[PDB]
Amino acid sequence: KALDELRKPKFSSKYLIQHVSQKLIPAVKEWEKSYQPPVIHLGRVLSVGDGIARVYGLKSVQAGELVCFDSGVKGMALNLQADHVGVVVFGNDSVIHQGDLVYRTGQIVNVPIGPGTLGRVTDGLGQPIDGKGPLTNVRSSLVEVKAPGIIARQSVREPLFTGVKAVDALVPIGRGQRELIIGDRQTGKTAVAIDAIIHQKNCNEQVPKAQRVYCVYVAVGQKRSTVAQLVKLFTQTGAMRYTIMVSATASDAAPLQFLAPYSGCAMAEYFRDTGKHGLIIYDDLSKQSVAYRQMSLLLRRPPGREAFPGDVFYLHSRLLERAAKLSKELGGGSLTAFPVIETQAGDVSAYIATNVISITDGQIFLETELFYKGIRPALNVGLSVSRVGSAAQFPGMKQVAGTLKLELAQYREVAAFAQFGSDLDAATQYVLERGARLTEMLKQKQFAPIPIERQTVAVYAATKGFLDKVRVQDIVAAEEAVISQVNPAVFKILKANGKITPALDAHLKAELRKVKLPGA
Amino acid sequence: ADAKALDELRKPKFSSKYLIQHVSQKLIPAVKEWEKSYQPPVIHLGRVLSVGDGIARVYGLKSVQAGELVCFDSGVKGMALNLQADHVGVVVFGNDSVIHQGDLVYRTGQIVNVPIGPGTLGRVTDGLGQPIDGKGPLTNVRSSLVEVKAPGIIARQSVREPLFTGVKAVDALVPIGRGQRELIIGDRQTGKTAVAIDAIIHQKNCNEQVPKAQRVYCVYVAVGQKRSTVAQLVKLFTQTGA
Amino acid sequence: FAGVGERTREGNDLYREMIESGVIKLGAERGNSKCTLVYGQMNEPPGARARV
Amino acid sequence: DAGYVSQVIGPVVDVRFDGELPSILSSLEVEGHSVRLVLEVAQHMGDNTVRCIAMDSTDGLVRGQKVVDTGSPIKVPVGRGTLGRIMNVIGEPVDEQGPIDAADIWSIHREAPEFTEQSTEQ
Amino acid sequence: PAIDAGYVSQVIGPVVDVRFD
Amino acid sequence: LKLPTAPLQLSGTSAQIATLLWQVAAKENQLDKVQDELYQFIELFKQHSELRRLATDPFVPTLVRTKIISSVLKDSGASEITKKLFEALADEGALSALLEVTVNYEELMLAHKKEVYCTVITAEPLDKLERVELTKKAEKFVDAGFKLVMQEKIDKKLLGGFVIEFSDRRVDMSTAKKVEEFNNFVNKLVLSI
Ligand SMILES: Nc1ncnc2c1ncn2[C@@H]1O[C@H](COP(=O)(O)OP(=O)(O)OP(=O)(O)O)[C@@H](O)[C@H]1O
Ligand SMILES: Nc1ncnc2c1ncn2[C@@H]1O[C@H](COP(=O)(O)OP(=O)(O)OP(=O)(O)O)[C@@H](O)[C@H]1O
Ligand SMILES: [Mg+2]
Ligand SMILES: [Mg+2]
Repeated sequence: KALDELRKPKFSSKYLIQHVSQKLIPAVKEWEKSYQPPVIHLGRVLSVGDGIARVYGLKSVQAGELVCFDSGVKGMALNLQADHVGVVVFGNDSVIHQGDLVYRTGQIVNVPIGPGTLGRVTDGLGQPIDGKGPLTNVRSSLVEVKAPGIIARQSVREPLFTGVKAVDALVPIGRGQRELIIGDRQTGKTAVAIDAIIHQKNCNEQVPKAQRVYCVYVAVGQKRSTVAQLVKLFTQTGAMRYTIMVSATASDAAPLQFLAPYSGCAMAEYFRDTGKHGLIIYDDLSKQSVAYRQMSLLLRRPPGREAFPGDVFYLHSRLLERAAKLSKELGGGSLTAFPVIETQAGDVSAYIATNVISITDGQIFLETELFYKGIRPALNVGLSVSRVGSAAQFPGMKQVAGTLKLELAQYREVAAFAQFGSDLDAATQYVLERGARLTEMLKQKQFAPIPIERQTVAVYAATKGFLDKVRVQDIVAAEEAVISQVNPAVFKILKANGKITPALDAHLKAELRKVKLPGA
Repeated sequence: ADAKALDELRKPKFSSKYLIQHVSQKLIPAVKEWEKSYQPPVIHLGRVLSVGDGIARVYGLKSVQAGELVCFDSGVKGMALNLQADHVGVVVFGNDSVIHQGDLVYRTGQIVNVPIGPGTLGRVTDGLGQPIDGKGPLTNVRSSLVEVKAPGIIARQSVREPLFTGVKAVDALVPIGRGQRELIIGDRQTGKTAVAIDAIIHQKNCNEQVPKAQRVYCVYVAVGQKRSTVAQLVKLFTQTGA
Repeated sequence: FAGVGERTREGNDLYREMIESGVIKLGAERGNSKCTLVYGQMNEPPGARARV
Repeated sequence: DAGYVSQVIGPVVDVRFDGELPSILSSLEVEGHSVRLVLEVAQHMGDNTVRCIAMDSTDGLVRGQKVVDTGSPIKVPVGRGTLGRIMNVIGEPVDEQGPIDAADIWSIHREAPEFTEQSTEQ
Repeated sequence: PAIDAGYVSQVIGPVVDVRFD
Repeated sequence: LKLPTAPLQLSGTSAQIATLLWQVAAKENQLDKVQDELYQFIELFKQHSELRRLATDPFVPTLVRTKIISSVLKDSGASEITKKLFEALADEGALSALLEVTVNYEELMLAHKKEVYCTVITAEPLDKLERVELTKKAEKFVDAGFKLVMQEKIDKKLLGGFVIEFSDRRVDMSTAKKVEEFNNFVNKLVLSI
């Protein structure tokens, strides 16, 4: 039969009725007098749902262009399909109906950056939520920017002092690298980042204006009460004048959580482009990858491993590559990134964890087994790498850091032999007790950053045996006794001269002999 | 809609003729004036509807056999694997970049043939049978199917006669018969090709001592290796005499 | 050197190290250079990283 | 002659040509973009539309932006003029030392050589 | 009550579709 | 802006075009003109091959298809509704959806023309007192004030009686099923009693 070829329809489109109704409703003779909705610069919402709106129209919209619904909520045009535009929603999608108008704004996504952003608890879109008014001394730059090239960078030289003894000796961090703090839940990651912020408050009042570090903390997917406690803490220490709090919490919409580290990186790149130094902590980057996974899976993109999209490596790559040490022709600024990736029961062979480990230079693996051994911070010293190495390590700390690494390397292999109490060797016992001295030396209470000169003196006093006479159980207070009972001149000249000179290593060699240790 | 309300349009039901009478004289010059922007319609031929990643979906081809060597107008051959309701999904033997949306596909009437026989003994062919050693085309050879049926239960006898491999562990522990499917499994860089090439060289050595019926002629199938590894194996077999 | 998809920082380190060791020569002695760097580092979208 | 963008999804751009499609692996230049964007045709979609992969970011692409075919794969400046320079993926100087001298301009997509033209010399 | 009285279009388990005029 | 409501709701993406077509042609009160025009286009697709080549071939460009459907439908007194419909359906290659947009339009118009069909299938040709007594018993199955038509078919398998085919419900008042339900009712008691 000749009718069978036209039996079943072969559609090249889905919203065919939406194209037919733009040509049949003018065929009514009474509806030719401007009875047509324009779709050149406007757009009608076809289907809302789950924080995803699909908009018919928007012919002149750009990919990644921030559009605005007529309800007031904004949105980012992400999928530019052949017959509609898949628009994510930056807020609650309860305010959107089918048939609402979408007014595009012509702007790729913008956040207020500048010197007036300091101390402002803002979202991943730019609105402050701390209740201190709008942003005043700011300017509106792009969210997604191109990373600096190969000309625009120089070598990572100057160190970024953390204040934590387990990381400033073993895993040193220079001003301009990307150092990952990877661990499990409740292992000390956010606390290490907060100590890295509070040490900048302790440091910035001793250095000039060109050497100050302005922190930016990006809380993605956390609670609102956690960011409230952190704002209370940074105000109680007074470090809010150096800190920007970008906060897209768990109540906030999924594209806000997706764009929070990008917004924070744009707010922290202002100090990098103006010769200052910046420090950004993309806290809970795995929750940002989860928010991007949800935003893509509702946008009908084909999923891959662990139902993530393909370009989720690119998602963290183009975010982390904006952290660099610029050359002197471009201002000499720096941005030191600190991603935080949570693993689940130690599976480091996951997808997002391997991607962020493959991107970043260093890694700080905090383990939940050594957290409950009393070793706080729970730094696994074997797996932690720092690929600047001794190029940006503090001099003086470099004189003892090789000894610390080698002695802890022997103490890591002396294990599985200490469970036989009569099996004395008198040489593996010496390194076995020396490793306990060095391990319990590197403990710190939280929210207590130690300056780098006192760290160098305190680890010098332990790698040279000046706390070797005490027991293994009293080194947490003998450390404080060694810090207090020495002359204040030793730290005062060690911070200034830059290294342990031969004109100092005979002074504090004897100043450790006039100390009182609580054990003999 | 259903089929019951769709079959009943096969009978004429207009009860007026003010459209089908006039435009039936207008339609033929209307399709004459756009004769240039057409393509000649394919019924028993094949037109490429789309192409991607080495897979071309060919509209048309009303009489291909499932598995027939189709040949594009670019000179590259194909193989009609899946036959859909409206189009043919063929594969592309080689460069897919020389196939655009709109090419012509001619079927050859050949389930995929390879040149077999005595003349291909000593030749390096590709996966379609065409020689790549480059000493002329194949002589004293004939085409046969690549997907012949395996012989049945009556057509086999018991594996008795032994295939000496020349390897001591193979001939001492895991002895190979002369009709035996035997897997050489392992990890990467463990010597699986080593046992393979040792077996081939030993069948060369034994073929010059057995009288003319126990002569076993090896065949090597290199899938997915380097061109330099196959060239190294060719130089090795030629310097041995295999 | 076709640096495919690594960090930009090590690419800049390689460029400075070959500036100072005498492999890449800038200025008018550029003809004596014996290395062409090709960089497709992590910043670029995956078409560039797939074709560098 | 020139086609327009039909669909932008991620780094993948579907370009719709009306008549005489470019080949697969062909290089397409988007005209009107801020940064010089280059598309490479990955496959033909099937309704006079190719599906390209973008060399630069697709942030700022409009549906209907005119895309012109170059009739060839990604052509790079090659030769003695590239020594000491840092080339891009599309062959652009990123070492900020000016334009590249051109011995020859070669397309980056080509064949494996042959089986015959090999060296078994270890 | 023609407007603001929709009818059930389709039902897939605990998921009900209502179509409105 | 103000479209008259369709009498019965329907499915998606091919019935929606028929819903919009009935709404627009009911705003213009050409509801039986465009049904005749769609019937004419169904038979016009049946007649020639150069028109069904505009709906089954995937290598026709959309420019020549749009210009052919405009330059053909320029004349012959065609409605504005059917002209703009075929322009919009030829611009997107949806000419093959004509055969199942017109069926949903016929269902819509049959809902409006307030006329429901039926089919009575019988064994003998019906006489005029059989027919006027059939209409009173078959009208009790419709549910409002309608115009239920009565079609006639003859099939020898029934041993008298009638079976009503409403295309959605079936009333088997035949004797061949009466004796078929009779012989089933006896054998459920002989096995028991
Ligand atoms: N130096 C330290 N000394 C003693 N306790 C510490 C130290 N550092 C961290 N802690 C304790 O370890 C816990 C670390 O929690 P943290 O802020 O790391 O949460 P998280 O692991 O980042 O995220 P989540 O809450 O999802 O697990 C804190 O409750 C803190 O009390
Ligand atoms: N019996 C042997 N005695 C000494 N060397 C051997 C022996 N067998 C293999 N080798 C050596 O081991 C190396 C690897 O052998 P071979 O290439 O067969 O491994 P393979 O499994 O083929 O690896 P791949 O599959 O990755 O090519 C060769 O260089 C070969 O010289
Ligand atoms: Mg935390
Ligand atoms: Mg091998």
